[PDB]
Amino acid sequence: QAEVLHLCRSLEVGTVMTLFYSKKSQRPERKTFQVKLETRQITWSRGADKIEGSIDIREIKEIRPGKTSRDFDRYQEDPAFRPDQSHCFVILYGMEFRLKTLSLQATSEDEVNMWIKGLTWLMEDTLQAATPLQIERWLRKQFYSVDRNREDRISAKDLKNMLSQVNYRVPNDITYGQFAQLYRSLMYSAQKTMDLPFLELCQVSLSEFQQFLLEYQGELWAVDRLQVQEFMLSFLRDPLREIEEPYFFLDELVTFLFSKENSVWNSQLDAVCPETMNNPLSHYWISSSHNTYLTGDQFFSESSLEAYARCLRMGCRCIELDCWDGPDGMPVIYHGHTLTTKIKFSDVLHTIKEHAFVASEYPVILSIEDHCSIAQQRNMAQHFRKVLGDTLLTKPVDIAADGLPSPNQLKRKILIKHKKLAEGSAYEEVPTSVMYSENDISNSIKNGILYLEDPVNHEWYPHYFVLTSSKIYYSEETSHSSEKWFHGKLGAGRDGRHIAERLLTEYCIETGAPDGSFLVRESETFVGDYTLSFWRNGKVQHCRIHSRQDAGTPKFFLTDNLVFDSLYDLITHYQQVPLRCNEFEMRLSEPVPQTNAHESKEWYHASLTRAQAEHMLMRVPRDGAFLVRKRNEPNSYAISFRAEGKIKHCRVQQEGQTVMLGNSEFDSLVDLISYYEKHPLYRKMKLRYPINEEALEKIGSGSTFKCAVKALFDYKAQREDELTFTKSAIIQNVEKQDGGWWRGDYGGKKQLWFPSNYVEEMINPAILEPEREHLDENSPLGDLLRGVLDVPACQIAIRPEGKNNRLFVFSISMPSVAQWSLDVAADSQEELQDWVKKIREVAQTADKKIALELSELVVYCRPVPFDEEKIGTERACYRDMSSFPETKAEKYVNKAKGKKFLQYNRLQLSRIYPKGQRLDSSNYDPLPMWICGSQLVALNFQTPDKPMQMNQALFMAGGHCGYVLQPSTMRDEAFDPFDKSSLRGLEPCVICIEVLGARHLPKNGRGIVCPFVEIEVAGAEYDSTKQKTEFVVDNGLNPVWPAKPFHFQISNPEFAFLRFVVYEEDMFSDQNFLAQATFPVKGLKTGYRAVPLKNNYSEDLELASLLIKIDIFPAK
Repeated sequence: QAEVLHLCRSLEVGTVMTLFYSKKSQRPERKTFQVKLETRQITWSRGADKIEGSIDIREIKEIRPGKTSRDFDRYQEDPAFRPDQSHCFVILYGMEFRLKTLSLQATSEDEVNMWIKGLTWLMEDTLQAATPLQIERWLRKQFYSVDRNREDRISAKDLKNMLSQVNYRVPNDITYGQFAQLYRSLMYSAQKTMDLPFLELCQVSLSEFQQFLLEYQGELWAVDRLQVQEFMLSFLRDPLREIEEPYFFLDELVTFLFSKENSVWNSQLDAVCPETMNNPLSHYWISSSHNTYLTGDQFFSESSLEAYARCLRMGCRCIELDCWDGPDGMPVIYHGHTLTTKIKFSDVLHTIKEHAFVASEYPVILSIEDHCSIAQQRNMAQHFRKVLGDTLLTKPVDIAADGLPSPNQLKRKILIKHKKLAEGSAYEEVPTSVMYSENDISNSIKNGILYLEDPVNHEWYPHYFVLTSSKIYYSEETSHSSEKWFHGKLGAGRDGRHIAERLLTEYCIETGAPDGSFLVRESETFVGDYTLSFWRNGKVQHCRIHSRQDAGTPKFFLTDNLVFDSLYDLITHYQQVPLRCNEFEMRLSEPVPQTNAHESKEWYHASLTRAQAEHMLMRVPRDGAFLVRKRNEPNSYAISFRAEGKIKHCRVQQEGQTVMLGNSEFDSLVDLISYYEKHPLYRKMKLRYPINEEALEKIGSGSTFKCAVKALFDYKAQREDELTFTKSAIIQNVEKQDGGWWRGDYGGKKQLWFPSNYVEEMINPAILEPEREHLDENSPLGDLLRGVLDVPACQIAIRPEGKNNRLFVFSISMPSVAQWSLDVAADSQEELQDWVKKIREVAQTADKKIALELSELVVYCRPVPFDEEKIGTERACYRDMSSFPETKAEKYVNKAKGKKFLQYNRLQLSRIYPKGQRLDSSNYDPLPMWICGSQLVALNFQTPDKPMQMNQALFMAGGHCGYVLQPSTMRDEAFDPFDKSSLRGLEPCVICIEVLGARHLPKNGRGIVCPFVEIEVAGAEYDSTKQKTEFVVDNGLNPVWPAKPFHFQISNPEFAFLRFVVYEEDMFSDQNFLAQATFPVKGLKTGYRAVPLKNNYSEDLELASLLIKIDIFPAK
């Protein structure tokens, strides 16, 4: 303790260290770093006084000594930026799979050691701070993000804009102390509705609270008043009011109801139970990762050492290595036949050794998919033995055993899963006869990234292409005049003067602007000069700013006043010292902002009906085409856009200085549209193509290969190199150039020139969207599939001169569809020749040695071909294992075969992994595999979908040690996941839940969420069901919900999960994930329980929680 109070102050003051930037463009610079300790943040900026970056300490995952980060590795050949590893350390922090990294370099060794021990103590202390102190640091954090820290107070409009940033909409000056009391009074006021039968500020005593924990919460220990007293003081952590008998204010009780100290999840179950770790390994569910090296999708994402660290530190116990021959005798790890980056086998092994047992004592299994040559396999084996040492399992635990060893017997051991040689042989036995080629990226002629021209904006975008022996699958696309005070020309006469006075008047009255607030415009009367307007005593004042180009140098001046070299210098001067105009003395104060910059934008039409907008946008064959139209009522607009081949509209309202869309508020139409070019507005669609007349006239015209054009007029050749033709003639093989002249073939003459405005280009059908209602759902691209080409019906030609700034282009055409063609670009000449050659070959078709040194390391986890007939017999070997891609496993976890699979899994390991078509790294449902006793159910840990949320829920029992004992009831001969009658007299469970409110729900975009909660039980099919509440309007900070009691009945509570998902109902009646919590049903507490909420990666959201009334029968 005393050491910690001395250590915090040290880092409070801070240090200077150079910072290696994750962005590729940026190069290392120095800043200065400190810990606020009242917000528990790390801050840094330029010099000793500013703020330029921040890190929440509650988000820190790992503080890592050394220079091991990709930020450091970017400059590791640059002699200027090759530091010494002792001088460095890395903070890995965040709430997604890919952590953020602060990669810092301090000179002394002991600055690093102090920071590591400092941040480490704070890291733990912040994570376990009791809820009032966490709420305290949150309020501090919101306050220090506005005009506070300078005048110590904040505006009532700066307070409005802050509450909307934390999901609260006020229907219509203060310091931090009044700010906190405001928040406290607001949360209690908003949710005083809740049924809460056990219930201004009133006081509840030590007696009252103890009575609560016993009659309503089932906390039997609370018959001891002293424990209840130590509980309340453990909540408040107020040193004051501790000598006196503890109490809760009435709003303090409601905050306790929402807090993690009141979680429905019994934290006693976060501990490992060693008593349950004595069955054979086959009896356990084992946390398992698929292609662990990958950070994103299966085709182009980066392989990272950090993913092994992250997965291991999430409690995963089975990880995967795809090993290929590497450049220097040492294997690289990457996903074969794809563009995922390569990492080295030695760096992977040191990462595994480093992090294997940080999160758990229990054994790690390395599943190795091996394509290496024998020699490099041999270096693998030598490296395993040398680096892992006695960590490596290298001989059986028990040579007389008839079952796998227990997790306890394998603690701190790492096991190797690899093909094992037949004893005395040099090939592995391969009794696997599946020439059903899977049709994935593993079994294809060529895979790669190629570029397709957008027909609306004519940019090139990347797409995943896969050529099989019959088809090509291509995917969806992958991965002074600027001055606020210068309003330019507002009109030609009195209208311009009236426009300035309206802008200035409205801005001043609406915002309570100060005197001196001003704008500048081009003079309506004195050509070349400007007029200045500023507010003084509720009246507008106008002043001429003269402009003279005598002596060839710009001279600007107000009448009878000083001379300046630019408009900007004049305005900047008079913002500091007063001007004298209309005989007043005034200083120039606030620039009035322009509210009408949308008027000159491509996407804006002052006069457009809804039908006209639909007609324009239906001509754009891509989603995300859009415009804004003014409407017939004042202060009213609409956005019109294309999504899924349909047209949508939504109203935009101007209210003074802001604009409103749904409940999302913006400064202006321009800032609105600018926001939805960067963030999605409908589903995943951003606004991409602004439609006006010019954009419509330019759609599709990228055609280059045997293009026909229709003659609009008769043309008689005025020269010998010129084409003669009649109106409506079809001119073929047209070479298109700018300058108004094209080349083409007509009436016997070849490649003769004609005026390009005398013809229209024939539509290229390839520019239209492919009909996706009958696309193969299981092509090698999975759900990323956009279009299929039937290769023998195509032909391909290189265009040597390239196209449109792409140098390497070929053209896919179909002889039997005139005018159809795709220009397809590659990144290199070699990549171009390889595609053309392999595609043409496909068109003209109408039709494993293993190194002993490595085989020796496979003790258990020995892959064999799956032998269904060996199950239940003396032939079955507990050391052998088999593997099932998702679709094969689906054939053994159904009503017919599931019991057989359960019998296999009691003795032997089975591994499940996703189907290769899931190129998007999505995940299959793990529960059907688990409920038949499969142990190694490999999911993509990088993907934040429901299967990974179930995985982390399941392994939450045991604190993510990664091994959960399967319940004995389902290692019974009788158990049948598709027949609840085999459960015999296993007692069921009835859960009744009322969702009372929520606090601190996260935002999804700029608006205010309208949240509902879906409550789900997941388990056997006979137990799985969903229910949901209504949604409430415009409140994510403290909503409450109508009375709507839910009932669930669970015949098998030993395999059942309770799941809460908070969704928003958005402005389009779409449902969007906001937060979730999933729990095994066995560890549920009853009464009025908080549901602490997590994000889609299962990482704890700050303060976000539900309050529920949950009652479970039969009573404990």
